[PDB]
Amino acid sequence: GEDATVDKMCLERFKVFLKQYNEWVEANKDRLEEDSYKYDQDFYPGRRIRGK
Amino acid sequence: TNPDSDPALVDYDDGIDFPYDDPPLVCCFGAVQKEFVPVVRVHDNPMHPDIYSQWKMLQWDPPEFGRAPGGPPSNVAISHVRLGGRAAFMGKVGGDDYGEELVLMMNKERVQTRGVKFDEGASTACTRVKIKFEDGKMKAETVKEPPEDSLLASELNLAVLKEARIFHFNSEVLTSPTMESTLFKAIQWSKKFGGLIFFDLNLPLPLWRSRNETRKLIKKSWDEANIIEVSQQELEFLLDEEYYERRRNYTPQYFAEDFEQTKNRRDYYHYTPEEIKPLWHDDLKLLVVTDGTLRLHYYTPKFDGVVVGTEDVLITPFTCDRTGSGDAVVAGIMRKLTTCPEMFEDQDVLERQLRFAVAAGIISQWTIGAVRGFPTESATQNLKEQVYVPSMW
Amino acid sequence: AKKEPYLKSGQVLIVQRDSVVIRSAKPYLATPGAKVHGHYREILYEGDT
Amino acid sequence: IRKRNNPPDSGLISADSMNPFYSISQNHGTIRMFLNRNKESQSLLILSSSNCFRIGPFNHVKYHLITIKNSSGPLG
Ligand SMILES: [Ca+2]
Ligand SMILES: [K+]
Repeated sequence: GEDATVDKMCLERFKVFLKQYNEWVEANKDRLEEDSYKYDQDFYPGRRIRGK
Repeated sequence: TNPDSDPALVDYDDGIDFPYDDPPLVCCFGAVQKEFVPVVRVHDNPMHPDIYSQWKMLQWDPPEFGRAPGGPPSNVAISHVRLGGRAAFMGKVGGDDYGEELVLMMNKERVQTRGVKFDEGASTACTRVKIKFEDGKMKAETVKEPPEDSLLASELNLAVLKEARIFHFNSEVLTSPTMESTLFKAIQWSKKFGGLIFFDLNLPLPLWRSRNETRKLIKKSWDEANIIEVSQQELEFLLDEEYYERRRNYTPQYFAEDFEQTKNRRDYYHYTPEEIKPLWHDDLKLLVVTDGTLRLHYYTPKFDGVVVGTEDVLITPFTCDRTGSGDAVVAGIMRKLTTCPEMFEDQDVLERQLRFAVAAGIISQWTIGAVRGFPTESATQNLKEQVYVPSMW
Repeated sequence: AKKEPYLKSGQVLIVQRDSVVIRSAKPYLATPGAKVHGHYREILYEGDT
Repeated sequence: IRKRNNPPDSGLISADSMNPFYSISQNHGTIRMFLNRNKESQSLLILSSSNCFRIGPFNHVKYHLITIKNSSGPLG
């Protein structure tokens, strides 16, 4: 219940990873998407979801 | 009575009071030549340089731009008369034997040459040029234009223009400053009397150099043409040559999006009217895109579509000749337009009458020479009924 | 259904939420007593009996 | 074998045209390969857009607190 909420959790090592992960995502969201178009002609299950 | 005057004051009048004889007259304006395919592009797999007997192999396996090549406006006039219509040719020829021969060629074809002027001090189909070595490359400059490219605006036959319900010209005249000025006067007169303007592009060799440059030259004549005929290569070149080539070369990586794509047939792509918007204008009553005699993509303000055709140059391998096929399909269009005014606003009858143009083009590919083997109306009508099921004719 | 066009002959290769991908197949009717040449899943080229 | 034993060490002076990398400066389809043990050699087929096609879309799938909405994702 209430004692089991997130605010009672440490998760700091995972939180630091999320901080690094979010920073990496912003700096590579566009870069990865362009590579998908450059290499994968047609979208297929298992490929990067691109476009709309 | 002044051809060079502005077509806004008193007409040429004269004593025409009785009704004109059917079918409606058609004016074909520009140079007069025999053969002389204008559309020239660079093609791969050339045959033997000297052994011309092998060159038939490129007639039944032609370059995609030369599938139904056009010609001079004289071919359209000659082919139109053999289809039953009446055509008058406007142009200038020299006083030499060739000018007499060319006029004799059109006279024997029942083409009204009353609009043909004679330049005594000129040599027919003869352009005097000066060779100059500029930047290490040999070039030439037109010192004196030929009589074909030397028709003054004061030499126009207003009697032809008033009667002519359709005015036909090519983009070859746009390569001559003299004829380009004369053309706009003739178009202005023709619009005054109510005739329709037909623009068969047939882009000559210089006009294939650049898309932007060509569209600027065509811009003025394109905007005043009620009917325009272009080939697939011409239309793609005007819009984007590389874009439509990439679509043809595109193959889905994993699977086809429909069963028909698996067959990997020839790409008979029908351009959407949105892709035609850059080239469309208010006065354009009809635009036809001809993939040879295979597809006739027609476009009207109200509707658009494609008419499926065929080609069988292989049925007579030794007498097949693509030359003049584009003239035959154009002449077939004008033959029916002058007789079926409902075509511009009835899609069903538009397809049926365009099949006549398809059949005319097919026959024109079965004989060596353009004017030598332009089909007769009965020959064209018979092929249309044989090729198509009776529901399509 | 009524609205959907007919399905070309083949085997259902991919099933998705809305669309289905079919691998083209050509059924040959065979009467009893005929002799099928080739084991199951054997590759046949054009013109092979 | 054993590239040491390559008289091709003198083969370049013969009719060879190997670049010294000091002055030198579509087709698709998946592999459909299976082992038919009667041949002792796997046979190959190519599945491409010329064999597999897509049937048009249709509706054939018929479905039978301090918290956020359920979302497909990792649990850890
Ligand atoms: Ca043409
Ligand atoms: K011909």
